[PDB]
Amino acid sequence: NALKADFESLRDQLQKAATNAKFNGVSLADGSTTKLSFLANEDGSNFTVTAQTL
Amino acid sequence: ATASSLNSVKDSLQRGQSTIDVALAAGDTITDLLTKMKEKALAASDTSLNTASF
Repeated sequence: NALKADFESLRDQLQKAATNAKFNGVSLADGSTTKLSFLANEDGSNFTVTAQTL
Repeated sequence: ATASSLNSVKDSLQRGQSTIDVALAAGDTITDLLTKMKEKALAASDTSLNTASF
């Protein structure tokens, strides 16, 4: 029972660490968006990277 | 009489020089403002900005 309660506790802290991963309102691990397309060139070309949900 | 009349033609050509000079003096500002507008729209095209910076 103690190991089980510890397992639930670490699962809760893992969920909190996933929720708190964001920089200035955007995140690549929380899963808030499928991708973020960063700028690549002056013509509006985009350097996309798909978000990796955690 | 023709040689005396030519002075008004010289005056008109010089007035036109001054007019295109003023037009270029404002066109420099227009090109700088267009470059800043392209700067803003280009930075705004990125999807990683939060709603406030956008």
